Amino acid sequence: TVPNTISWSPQVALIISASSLLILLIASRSIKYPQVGAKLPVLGSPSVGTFVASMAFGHVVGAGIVLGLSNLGWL
Amino acid sequence: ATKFPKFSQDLAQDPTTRRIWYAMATAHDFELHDGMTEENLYQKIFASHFGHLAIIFLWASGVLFHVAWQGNFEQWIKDPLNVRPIAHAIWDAQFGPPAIEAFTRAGATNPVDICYSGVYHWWYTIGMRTNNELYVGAIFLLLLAALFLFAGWLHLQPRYRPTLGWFKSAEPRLNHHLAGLFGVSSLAWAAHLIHVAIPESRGQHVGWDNFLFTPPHPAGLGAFFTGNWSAYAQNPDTAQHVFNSSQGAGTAILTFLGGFHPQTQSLWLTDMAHHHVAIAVLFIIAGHMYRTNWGIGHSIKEMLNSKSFFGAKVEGPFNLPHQGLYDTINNSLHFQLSFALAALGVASSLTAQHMYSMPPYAFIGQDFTTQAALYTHHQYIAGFLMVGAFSHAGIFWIRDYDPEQNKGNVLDRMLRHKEAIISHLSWVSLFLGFHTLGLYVHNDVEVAFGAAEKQVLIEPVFAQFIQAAHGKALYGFNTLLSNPDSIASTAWPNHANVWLPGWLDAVNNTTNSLFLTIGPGDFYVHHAIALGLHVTTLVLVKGALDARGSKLMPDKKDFGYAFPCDGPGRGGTCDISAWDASYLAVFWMLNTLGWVTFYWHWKHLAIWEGNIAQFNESSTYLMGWFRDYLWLHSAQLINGYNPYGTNSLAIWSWMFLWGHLAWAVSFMFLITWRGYWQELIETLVWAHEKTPLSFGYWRDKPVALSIVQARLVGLTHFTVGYIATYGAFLIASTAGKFG
Amino acid sequence: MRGLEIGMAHGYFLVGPEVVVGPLRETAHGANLSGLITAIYIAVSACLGISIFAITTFQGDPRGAYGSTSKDSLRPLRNRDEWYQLNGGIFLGAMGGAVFAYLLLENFDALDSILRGGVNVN
Amino acid sequence: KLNYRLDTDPVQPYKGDPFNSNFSTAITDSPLARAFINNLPAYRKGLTPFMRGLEIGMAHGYFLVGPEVVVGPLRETAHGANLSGLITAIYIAVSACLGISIFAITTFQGDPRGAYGSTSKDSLRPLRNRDEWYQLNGGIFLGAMGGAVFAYLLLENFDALDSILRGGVNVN
Amino acid sequence: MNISDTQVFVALVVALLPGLLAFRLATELYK
Amino acid sequence: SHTVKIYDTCIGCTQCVRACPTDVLEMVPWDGCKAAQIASSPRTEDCVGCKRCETACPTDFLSIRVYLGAETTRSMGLAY
Amino acid sequence: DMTQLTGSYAASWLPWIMIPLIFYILPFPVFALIFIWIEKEA
Ligand code: F6C
Ligand code: F6C
Ligand code: CLA
Ligand code: CLA
Ligand code: CLA
Ligand SMILES: CC1=C(/C=C/C(C)=C/C=C/C(C)=C/C=C/C=C(C)/C=C/C=C(C)/C=C/C2=C(C)CCCC2(C)C)C(C)(C)CCC1
Ligand SMILES: CC1=C(/C=C/C(C)=C/C=C/C(C)=C/C=C/C=C(C)/C=C/C=C(C)/C=C/C2=C(C)CCCC2(C)C)C(C)(C)CCC1
Ligand SMILES: CC1=C(C/C=C(\C)CCC[C@H](C)CCC[C@H](C)CCCC(C)C)C(=O)c2ccccc2C1=O
Ligand SMILES: [Ca+2]
Ligand SMILES: [Ca+2]
Repeated sequence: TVPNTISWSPQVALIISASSLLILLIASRSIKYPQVGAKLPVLGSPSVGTFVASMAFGHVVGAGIVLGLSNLGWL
Repeated sequence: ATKFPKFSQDLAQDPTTRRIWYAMATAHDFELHDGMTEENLYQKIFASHFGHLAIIFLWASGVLFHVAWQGNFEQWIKDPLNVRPIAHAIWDAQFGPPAIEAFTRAGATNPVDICYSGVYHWWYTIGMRTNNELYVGAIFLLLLAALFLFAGWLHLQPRYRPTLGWFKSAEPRLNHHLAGLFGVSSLAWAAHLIHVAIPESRGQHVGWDNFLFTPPHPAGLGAFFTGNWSAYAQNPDTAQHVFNSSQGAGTAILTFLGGFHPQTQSLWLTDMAHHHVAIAVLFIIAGHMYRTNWGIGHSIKEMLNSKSFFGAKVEGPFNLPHQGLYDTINNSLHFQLSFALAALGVASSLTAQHMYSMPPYAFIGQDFTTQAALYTHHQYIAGFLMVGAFSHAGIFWIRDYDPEQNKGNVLDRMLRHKEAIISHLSWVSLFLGFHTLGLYVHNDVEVAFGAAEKQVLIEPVFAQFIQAAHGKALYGFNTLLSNPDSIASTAWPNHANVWLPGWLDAVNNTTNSLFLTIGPGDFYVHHAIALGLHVTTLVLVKGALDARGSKLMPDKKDFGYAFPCDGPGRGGTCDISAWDASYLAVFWMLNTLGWVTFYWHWKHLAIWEGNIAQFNESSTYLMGWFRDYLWLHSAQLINGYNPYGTNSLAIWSWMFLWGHLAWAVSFMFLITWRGYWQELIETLVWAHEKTPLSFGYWRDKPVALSIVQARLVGLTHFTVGYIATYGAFLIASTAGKFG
Repeated sequence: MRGLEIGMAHGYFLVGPEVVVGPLRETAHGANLSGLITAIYIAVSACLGISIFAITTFQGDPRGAYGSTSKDSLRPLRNRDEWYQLNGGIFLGAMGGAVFAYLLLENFDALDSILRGGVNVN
Repeated sequence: KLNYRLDTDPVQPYKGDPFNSNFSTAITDSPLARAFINNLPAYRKGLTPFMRGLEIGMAHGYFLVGPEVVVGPLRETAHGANLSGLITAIYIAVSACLGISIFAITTFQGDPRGAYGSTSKDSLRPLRNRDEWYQLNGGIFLGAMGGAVFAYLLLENFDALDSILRGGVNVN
Repeated sequence: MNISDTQVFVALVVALLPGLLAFRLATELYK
Repeated sequence: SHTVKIYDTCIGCTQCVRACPTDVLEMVPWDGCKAAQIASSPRTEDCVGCKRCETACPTDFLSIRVYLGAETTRSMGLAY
Repeated sequence: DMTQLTGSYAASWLPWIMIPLIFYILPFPVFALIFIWIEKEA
């Protein structure tokens, strides 16, 4: 059977936003070279490259989580 | 000198056979090893614990593999009440055809042993259904044992050897073992019960291939996060539910029905799941009590050393000085081992007492031999654990206790009124023994003279009152749970007594082991059990408290835990060490557990016969025990092989003798002492030296076994004979007489 | 040579007991095989014992009767190499004697005809 | 600036000599590998050369019978297959012992060439005397013949041994 | 239906790893 | 070998030396007691551990103590 | 038949070989190894 994919709803927006936000906190405190290049609070004051990388990885991880849950009926 | 033992130069220079023997007896006493430091001691203990865990996992893997390979698990599933579970196959190339025919049974085409450990019922209850699942579990346990062996090796490497401070950090260890080792493990087991065991008991297959997308409950996890927890208790299994099928099956995952499942006569799986959920929550909460790294939390040393009760001056908790104890336990591995062994013994006793009355496994209550074997096994293990707890308490007294760091605290006070403690224990033991034995022999004489009515038959009214308070209406008492109008039965403020219907149904059922009816014989045997417990405690406590010294030997602490004697001077000092007290107490532990298991087995044999009156009328005099329990039930056991042929009991028949042999052998080690054998060995040495063609010659000079070694060997033979004889009798009298 | 003679004698007589009163005594061939196997097993165990005795006894100055200063006339093999030569002789002689007894017992009918002149009929 | 880091090297030079064409590895220098190899009959301390050859011969003669019994050209019949396996072991062992004899004849003339010279320090080749090689050969031949016959006798008696190991001899 | 020949052989092969690791741990503890 | 120790409560009664079956003890000059002598154990290598000296000692508690230790050929009392 | 030891389980020859090996073939070599270990001079 074709794995289930759910229609767009505020819950998938929450999953993607939370994944991007949590990655933003972790990356600015864990990656080897943050604050490299141009600069953009509670964060570690990440650079432009760090922030864009966090958002891109938030989309990558968030998409995997959204399809992963929707496949299994929310795991 | 020899290289072996590596850990003792004193033994390595010994030119006699003793060097070998002691090398085995002191190998695991790491503290006495040459050049031993505390940090190395802790690291070696940690690695040894890894090894022991690996051994346990390998044992479980072997049990699973042999059941999956040679057992009849799948056939037993289809009819647990009439199929004999198979432990493993028999390969004894010196059997005759009659033995092969006798041991070929339980639907097998080859000789097999009948499993009595109850693992079939346990695996059936937790959702295992196929031999492939058992094989996968065995492979996984092999891998887990390999992982733990690798961890043990790794934590001995220089970079991974933990420091002494890591081993001495009590608070984080307590937090992690309460919240994670106890709480998280219980939560994971509840998860396994909810996700796997209950659906399998309802005829639905859940495994690693489909558990990710098969919700255990229709309401899903949304009911838990919203707070609609009651949805998990809705629609429980009906009273007509058939195990391992959807007929009469409910959908609830966490109920509190109580009592027993009507068909399996065992505890509800949903009840067990909710139990483990609650236990996990409680232990996770408890695992946050102590301060580790964030300021919050109690400090055990501060609590023990505290002397102020909200401003008022107190000597300590309950106005008792507990100061200095934190360092006493923290620096004494024997003290911690004493608590560990005592707790494990109490837990094993509780397991034995609660598993027969409240069977947790489907149909395990109808496997009489399995029930008897499990009860006896766990009770004997509990007795051994208690003996070990007190032995290591004595070892702590000798090795780890120093008076100045414990001046004034409760331990010092106990050491200071040890005389009163021991004398009062002796008084209790004397009273119990005198009156119990006197009443027994009075009843024996009266029954022998045809006057059974003249027996003194004291009713156990207190225990009967407790049973009535628990809901047993047989005795006519109308108190608490046996009174439907009682404040306890109604629970007037809330009426949340959702256990009471099922619990009362189980209590008042006449075909189970939940609060068995008791009479004068139960009273007398319970007082005999109390006598045994008090005498064993007296021996162990007298050994522990006198370990440091007595009037006969004021300087005992300077001679160690285990030494033979202090010579024939001052009247003679045989068996004066605390080790000798533990040696003596093992005999009383064996006697007490023998009484306990005799009582349990005879009562349950009478129940299973349909001849409860035999136990009721015969247990009040000792000739009844001798005749109607031992002599009456030994017939099938001793007829396992005879001049007319053999049957499946032959092994037990042989082992029954084997134990009787080992027991007899122990007497030789316990009655005859060393010097006789030393002189005989000297004569044999002369004989060998003067005989031609005997080119052999000893490299270690043959000597008689030492005094302590002889006591230990005799005790080992005695215990092995005791256990083998009683186990053979138990299995033969229950299995050859029932299913 | 000492080991060879001792082995021949011992392996020769060790075959008999299982041949006569063993559990395969109901049939001749099985009984003879069981006797030969028992002799082989006993001799191999004894030779392993001799080997480990030589290994453990002769380290440095041997303890007891095999030391340099010992004067035990009943134990004359004072060197490890003598013990190994003796063990080799013992093993070979024991195997040979066991096989000789096994061959004699396997051919019991032929040997009985031999010792009664029954082979002279034709 | 130059850090060979030999002190932390898991693989060390063999026996402390970096120029002996060898390494200290798990195969060559681990405690288990050294214990196993040095206690084989070829290297066991104190063994006489004849006793070395005996143990080696018994082991090799025993297993050399097997291959022709199972996949040989006489495998169709039990008795024929066992005879062919015994003969094959005898032929191989006798040929090997002939090679050992002529090795001793040619190697030990004057000061032997190569690893068997007086100044050689080959620890893997300790039999430095001609008489040791002949004692070894006598043990090899007698051991191989005995081991081959032992395997032959067990295979000849496979039916009896199968009943033996299954308890079938206890019927009567 | 009990396990097959292949499963028994696989279990025997797998059990080699805990055996070797146990030997390693025993030799390390003997140190 | 066993260890034989003599404490300052010795009264120099010479009984332990007389009781020893292997001549481990001897009397040496001393000033701590009226007898002006004290027991000594210069030859503890010959001590078998019989504890006859402890039996013979009249002081309370014992002025001479024997602690069994590593066993040798002569401490086990072996004639072979 | 019930006149001999047999096995309906997979690889029934395995007990046939392992019982002798563990119980009366290997134990004597193991005892010899232990004896060598415990008698070695320092
Ligand atoms: C080593 C070597 C040696 C030798 C040689 O060389 C010997 C010899 C003798 C003579 C002289 C005499 C006679 C003989 C008979 O009859 O008896 C025996 C039997 C048998 C069988 C013994 C045995 C023999 C050998 C040991 C054999 C071996 C072989 C095997 C098989 C091995 C195996 C190995 C494996 C590894 C296991 C004797 C005797 C006596 N023993 Mg005496 N030994 C010895 C050893 C030993 C040990 C270990 C011990 C401990 C247990 C003892 C003990 C004893 C006693 C109790 C007595 C008595 O009584 C006797 C008498 O004195 O009289 C009089 N002893 N020696
Ligand atoms: C238990 C127990 C017991 C038993 C069981 O029951 C027995 C048995 C038995 C039986 C199987 C027989 C028989 C078989 C008939 O009858 O038939 C055949 C014959 C023939 C074939 C014969 C023919 C003729 C021949 C060949 C001759 C001989 C030769 C020689 C050896 C040489 C000599 C050299 C110099 C001069 C010495 C016998 C004989 C015996 N023996 Mg008996 N064992 C016993 C013991 C013993 C002891 C201790 C001693 C000592 C040491 C002994 C010695 C001996 C000798 C020498 C002998 C021989 O001549 C043999 C024969 O091997 O053979 C082949 N046992 N083995
Ligand atoms: C977790 C449990 C546990 C642990 C870690 C220990 C640990 C220790 N105990 Mg202890 N003990 C325990 C439980 C435990 N015990 C119990 C339950 C009892 C009551 C029976 C005792 C009774 C006891 C005594 C009386 C003594 C110790 C001693 C010791 C210390 C040295 C061990 C020794 O003598 O060398 C290793 C010892 C052995 C290997 C003993 C040989 C085996 C015995 C004879 C059993 C016979 C074997 C039997 C036939 C089959 C068993 C199974 C088989 C596989 C072996 C060591 C710290 C000794 C000590 O500290 O000396 C001052 C000491 O004197 N213990
Ligand atoms: C059948 C066997 C048996 C019996 C009856 C006893 C009895 C006793 N043991 Mg005991 N014991 C035994 C075997 C036995 N042991 C064995 C095999 C060992 C292992 C070595 C031990 C190890 C042991 C230890 C280590 C301890 C005891 C203790 C006790 C006493 C506590 C129980 C008590 O006071 O009851 C009441 C007394 C009795 C039941 C004894 C019988 C009294 C008789 C029947 C009175 C008859 C009077 C009559 C006029 C006599 C006739 C005249 C006659 C003199 C000719 C008691 C005297 C403990 C103790 O002394 O505590 C105070 C203690 O510390 N025992
Ligand atoms: C501890 C677990 C354990 C136990 C007690 C047994 C017990 C038994 N097995 Mg067994 N077995 C096990 C695990 C176990 N098995 C595992 C995991 C496998 C798969 C590799 C096997 C595979 C197996 C086969 C193929 C056969 C047996 C057989 C037997 C029986 C005769 C003994 C024998 O030949 O051993 C043979 C054992 C092996 C081939 C491997 C055993 C591997 C285990 C894990 C080693 C355990 C070591 C132990 C934990 C360390 C002890 C420490 C010491 C202080 C006590 C006996 C009932 C025979 C049988 O059925 O006879 C009728 C037989 O032919 N077993
Ligand atoms: C003292 C005396 C006596 C005794 C004696 C005896 C005891 C004897 C024995 C004897 C014996 C017991 C003998 C035996 C012998 C043997 C032999 C003679 C053998 C031989 C062998 C052989 C010849 C072999 C060969 C072989 C080999 C080597 C290899 C290949 C195969 C074969 C087989 C060929 C009497 C009493 C009479 C009298 C008095 C005195
Ligand atoms: C390394 C190792 C291994 C391997 C092993 C092997 C490779 C083995 C082999 C083995 C073998 C391969 C063995 C064999 C043996 C043999 C024998 C034991 C023999 C004997 C013999 C005899 C006894 C003989 C006799 C005789 C003679 C001498 C003459 C006359 C005739 C007769 C026959 C009698 C394994 C993988 C497992 C594991 C890991 C480690
Ligand atoms: C019989 C006996 C002997 C003689 C027994 C001796 C010398 C021991 C003999 C043992 C033989 C040589 C081997 C027995 C081996 C066991 C069957 C199993 C041992 C298991 C371990 C090796 C693992 C004493 O020395 C003795 C000393 C003090 C009090 C009582 C006695 C006593 O009763
Ligand atoms: Ca003719
Ligand atoms: Ca027979």
